[PDB]
Amino acid sequence: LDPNAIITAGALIGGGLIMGGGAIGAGIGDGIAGNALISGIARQPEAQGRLFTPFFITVGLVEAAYFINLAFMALFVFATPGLQ
Amino acid sequence: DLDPNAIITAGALIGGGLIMGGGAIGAGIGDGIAGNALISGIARQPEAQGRLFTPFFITVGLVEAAYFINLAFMALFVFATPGLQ
Amino acid sequence: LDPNAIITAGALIGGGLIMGGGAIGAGIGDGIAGNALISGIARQPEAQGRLFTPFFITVGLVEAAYFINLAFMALFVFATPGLQ
Amino acid sequence: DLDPNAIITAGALIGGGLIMGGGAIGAGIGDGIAGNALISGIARQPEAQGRLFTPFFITVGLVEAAYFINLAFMALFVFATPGLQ
Amino acid sequence: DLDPNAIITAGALIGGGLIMGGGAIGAGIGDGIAGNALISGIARQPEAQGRLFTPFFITVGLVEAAYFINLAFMALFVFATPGLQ
Amino acid sequence: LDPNAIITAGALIGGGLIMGGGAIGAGIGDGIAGNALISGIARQPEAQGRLFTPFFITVGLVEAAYFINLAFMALFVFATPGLQ
Amino acid sequence: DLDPNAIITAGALIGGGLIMGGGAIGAGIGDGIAGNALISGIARQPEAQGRLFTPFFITVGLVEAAYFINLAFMALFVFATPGLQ
Amino acid sequence: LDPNAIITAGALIGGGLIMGGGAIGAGIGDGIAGNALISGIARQPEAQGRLFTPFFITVGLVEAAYFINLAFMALFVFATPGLQ
Amino acid sequence: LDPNAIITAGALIGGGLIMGGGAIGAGIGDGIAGNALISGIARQPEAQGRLFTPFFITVGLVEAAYFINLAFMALFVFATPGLQ
Amino acid sequence: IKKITKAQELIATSRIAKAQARVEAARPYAAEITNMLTELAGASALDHPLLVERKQPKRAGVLVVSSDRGLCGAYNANVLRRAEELFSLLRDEGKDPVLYVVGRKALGYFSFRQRTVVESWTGFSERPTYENAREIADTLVNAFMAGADDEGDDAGADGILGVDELHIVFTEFRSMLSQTAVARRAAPMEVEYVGEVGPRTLYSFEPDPETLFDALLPRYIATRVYAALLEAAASESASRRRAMKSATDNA
Amino acid sequence: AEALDPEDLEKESVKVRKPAP
Amino acid sequence: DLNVEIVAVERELWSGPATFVFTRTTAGEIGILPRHIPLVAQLVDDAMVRVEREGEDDLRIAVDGGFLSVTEETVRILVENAQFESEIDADAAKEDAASDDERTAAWGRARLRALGQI
Repeated sequence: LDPNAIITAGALIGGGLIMGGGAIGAGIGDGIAGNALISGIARQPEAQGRLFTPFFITVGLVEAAYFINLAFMALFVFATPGLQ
Repeated sequence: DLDPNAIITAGALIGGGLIMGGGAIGAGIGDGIAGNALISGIARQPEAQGRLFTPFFITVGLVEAAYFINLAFMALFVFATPGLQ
Repeated sequence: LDPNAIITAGALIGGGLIMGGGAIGAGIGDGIAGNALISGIARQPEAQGRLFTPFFITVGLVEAAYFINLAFMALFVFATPGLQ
Repeated sequence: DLDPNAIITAGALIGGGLIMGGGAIGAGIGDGIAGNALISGIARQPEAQGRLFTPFFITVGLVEAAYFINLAFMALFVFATPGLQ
Repeated sequence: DLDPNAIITAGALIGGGLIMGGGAIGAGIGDGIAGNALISGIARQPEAQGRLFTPFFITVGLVEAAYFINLAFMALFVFATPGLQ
Repeated sequence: LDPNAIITAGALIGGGLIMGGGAIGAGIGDGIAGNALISGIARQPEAQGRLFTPFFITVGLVEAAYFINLAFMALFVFATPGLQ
Repeated sequence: DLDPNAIITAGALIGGGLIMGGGAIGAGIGDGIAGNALISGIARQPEAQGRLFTPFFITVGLVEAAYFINLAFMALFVFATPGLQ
Repeated sequence: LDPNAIITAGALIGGGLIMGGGAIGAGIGDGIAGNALISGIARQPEAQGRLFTPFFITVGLVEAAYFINLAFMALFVFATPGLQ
Repeated sequence: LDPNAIITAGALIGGGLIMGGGAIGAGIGDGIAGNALISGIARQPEAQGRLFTPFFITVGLVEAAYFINLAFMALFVFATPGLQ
Repeated sequence: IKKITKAQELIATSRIAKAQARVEAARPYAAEITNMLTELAGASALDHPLLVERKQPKRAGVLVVSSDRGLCGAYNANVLRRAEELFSLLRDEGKDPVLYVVGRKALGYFSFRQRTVVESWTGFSERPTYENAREIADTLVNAFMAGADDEGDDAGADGILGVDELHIVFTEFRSMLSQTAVARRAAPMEVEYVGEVGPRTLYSFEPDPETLFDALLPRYIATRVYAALLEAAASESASRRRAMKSATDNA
Repeated sequence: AEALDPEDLEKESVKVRKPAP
Repeated sequence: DLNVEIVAVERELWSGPATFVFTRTTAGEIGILPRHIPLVAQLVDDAMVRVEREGEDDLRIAVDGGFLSVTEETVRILVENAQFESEIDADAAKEDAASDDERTAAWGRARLRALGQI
C-alpha cells in the first residue's frame, strides 16, 4: 500500500491528540481562572478592574498554550513532517 | 489489499473523536467550575445576582470558545480530510 | 478486507472517544455545580428557590456539551462520513 | 485477508471500553464531589440531612443519568454493533 | 491472515483495560474527595465522627458501585467476549 | 501471523491501561486524603491521633480500587484470558 | 510492502501528539491554578499584586518550563525522528 | 512477520501507559500534599516541625504507587511476559 | 516489513505517553504547589521567607517524577529495550 | 466644715458630669459588640461553656462593687444590703457564694463580717478604666471555667476550684436622684431568641463563627463589667453629692 | 436577710435573631 | 467611599470617610474597598490598620484587641485600645517589643508596625 496513507493517518491521530489536550487544558484552566475572577468580584466589586490584569495574565497565558498546540496541529495535518 | 483512503479516513475519524472528546471534557469541567463560583456567589449575596454574570459569561465565553473551535476543526477532519488521497 | 470495515472500526473508536469525553465532562461538571448548590443550600436554606436559577444555567451548559457530543456520535456511527 | 466482522467487532469493543471508561470517571468523580458537599453540610449542620438530600440527589441523578446513557450506548456498541456485517 | 477471534480477543482485552482504567480513576479520585470531606468534618467536630459516616458511606456506595459495574462488564468483555466468532 | 502474538500485545496494552488508570486514581486520591490530614492537623494539633482513623479508612478505600486493578493486570499479562 | 520509514514516521507523529497533548493539559491547568491563587490574592487585599508577581512567576515560569521541554522533544520526535532507518 | 516485534511494540506501549499514569498520579498527589503543607506552614510558623509527619506519610504512599508502576513498567519492557 | 520498524514505532508511542503523563503531572502538581505558595505569601507576606523551603520540597518532589519519566523516555527512543 | 462639705458637693457635681460623660462614651462600643455577638451567635452553635448552665450548680462568684472614699451617704450600705440579699437567695438555691470585691469599703464590711474574700481590687472606683474591668472579668471568667471540671468539692483535673455562676452587685445610675443597687447574673448567659430582623446577605466569618464566638464572649463579659463599673462610679458621685448637700445643710 | 426575688435578678442574655427552637 | 469607625471600649477614637482600609486579621492581610462583602473578623494580636483617605495622608493606627466588622457603607474596628501614629512613643514601643510578657510584646510590635519600622 501507499506509505503516505499510513503516515497521514498517524499525522491525523497525532493532531487530534494535540487538539484534544489543548482543549482540555484551555477549558479547565479558563474555568479555574474564571472561578477565581467571579469569587473575587463577589468579594470586592470595587477591585474588579484590578482583578482583570491578573485574570488576563492567566487567560492570555492559558490560551497561548492552547493556540500553540493548534498551530502545531496544522503543521501535522497540512505540512506533515516526514511525509514522502 | 486495502484502500489507502480507508486508512486515511479511519485515522481522520479517530482524530476527530479525540478532538471532540477533549473539547467536551474541557467545556464540561470549565463550565462546572465557573458555575460553582457563580452559585456560591449568589448564595452569599442576592444583589450580586446582577454583576456576577459579567465575569461568568467572560469565563463561559472563553471555555466554549475552545469547545466550538474543536468542533470546527473536528468537522474539518471528518468532512474535508487534509491529506486525503 | 474491504475498506468499509476499517472505516467503520475507526468510526466506532471515534464515537467511543466522543462519548468518553462527553461523559467525563458532564459527570465532573455536574458534580461541581451540584457541590456548589449543596453548599449554598446548607449555608442558606431559604436560598433554595433563588439558587436553582444559576445552577440550572450551569447544568444547561454542561449537559448541552454532552448532548452535542452524543449527536455527533450518531453522525460517526449511524451515518459514517467518508464511508465507502 | 481479514474477516471484516472481526475488525468491526474489535473496533466496537474498543469504543465500548472508551464509553465505559469515560462514564466511570465522570460518575466516580462527580459523585465524590457531590458527596463532599453533602458531608461538609452535615458536618456544619447536623440536622441538615433532610434538607440536603434533595440537592445532593439532584446532582447524583444528573451524574448517574450521564453514566447510564453511556452504559446504554455501550450496550448498543457491543451487542447491536452499528455497521456490523 | 490469521484467526479473526485473535483480533476480536485483542480488542476485547484493550476495551476491558480501558474500562478498568477509567473505573479505577473514578473510584480513586471520588473516594479521595469523599474522604477529604470526612476527615475535615471529623477535624472540625470529633464527636461528629459517628454521624459523618452515615453520608460518607452513602457517597462511597455511589462511587465504588460504578467501579464494580466496570468490573462486571470488563469481565463480560474478557472472560466471555461478545461477538467472539 | 501468530494469533497468540496479537493476543499478548493486546493484553500488554490492556494491562498498561489498567495499571496507568490505577496509578492516576491512587496517586490523586492519596494526595487529596493527605491534604485533608495535613490541613486538619494544622488546624488542631491535639486532633492528630484522632485523624488517622478516618484517613487510613480513606487511604483504605482509594488503594482498594488501585490494587484490584493490579490484581487484574496480573491476570491480563501473566494468564491472558482467551490466550489460546 | 509497507515502508518501514512510514511506520516509524506514523509512530513518531502519534508520540509527538501525545507529548503535546500532555504538555498542553499540564500547562493550561497549572497556569489556571496559579492564576486562581493570584486573583484570589488580589481580590482579598488589592494592593498585594506587586508582591504576588514574584511567587506567581516562580510557579508559572516553572510550569511553562515543563511544557516547553515537551515542545523540544516533540520536535525531536517528528523533525529528527530517533530510530529512523 | 516476527511475533516478537509485535510483542515488543505492545510491551513498549503498555510501559509507556504505566509510566504516564504513574507520573500523573505522583505529580498531582505530591502537588496536593505539598499544597496542604505549604498552607499550614504559612498560616502558622510553629507548625513547621510537626507538619512533616503526615506530609511524609502521604508522600510515601504516593511514591509507593509511583514506584510500583515503575517496577511493573520495567517488568513489561525489559522482561516482557509472554514474549516468544 | 522490518520488525525493527514496528519496534521503533511502538517505542516512539510509548515514549510519547511517558512525556505526556510526566508533563500533565508536573504541570498540575507544580501549579497546585504554586497556588499554595501564592496564597500563603498573599495572606502573610513575611512567610515568604519561611515558605520557599516546603515549596521546594514539593517542587523537587514533583520534578523528580517528571525527570525520572524523561530518563525512561530517552531509554525507549535512543536505546530501545527489546530492539531486535 | 460647711466650707469643706460645700466644696465636696461642688466637686461631686463636676465628677457626676464627668462620670456621665464616660458612661456615654462607652455606649457605642457596647452596642457594636452586642450586635456582633448577636450575629456570631445566630451563625454558630450555642454550646459555649459560658452559655451552658452547669448541672448541680454549687458555687456562685459574686462581685460586689463598692467605693473607696466613704463620704457617699448610703451607696456602700445599699450595695452591701443587696449583696446580702443575693447571698440569702443563693443559699436558698443551695449555692455557696464565693466573693470578689471592688473598692475598700466593701472589703472592710466583709472583713468585719468574717466572710472570706477570694480577691479584691481597689483604687479605681472613682474613675475605672477598661484595664481594671478587663482584669476583673479575666479573673471571674477564669474562675467560672475552672468550675467546669469541679465535682463535689474537688477541683478535678483543673487543680483549682471554680464557680458555676457569676453575679455582679452594683449601683445602677438611673438618674440624678435614683441610684439603685442591683444584682445581675453575668454568667452563664441566658440565650434568648428574637424574631427575624438582615440574614438575606450572610456575614462572612474569618476564620469561622465558632472561633470568633469563643474569642468574643469573654470580651462581652469584660465590656459588661466595664459598664457596671462606670455606672457604679456615676452612682457613687451622685450619692456623694447628695450626702455632701445633706452635710452642709446640717452644718 | 430577705433573699432576692428570683425575678429581681437581672440575667445577662445573648440575643439571637432566630425563631425559638 | 466607605465610613470607617475606629471605636475603643472607653471611647470612640475615630470616624470618617476612607477609600481603602488595610489590616491583618487572624486569617491574613485583608484590604477593604467601598463595596466589600459583609465580614466579621478578629484582628491579629499586634494588628495595624491603615486607612487611606482622599486628599490626606493615610492614617496608621496601632491596635490592641481588634475586631473588624465590614458592613454595607461602614467598616467598624472595635478595639480594646488603639493609638495613632503620631501618639506612638517610639522608644517605649521598641522597649516593650520583645518583652517577656506576651500582650506587652504584641502591643509594642503593633506600635512598631504603625511607626513603619516593623
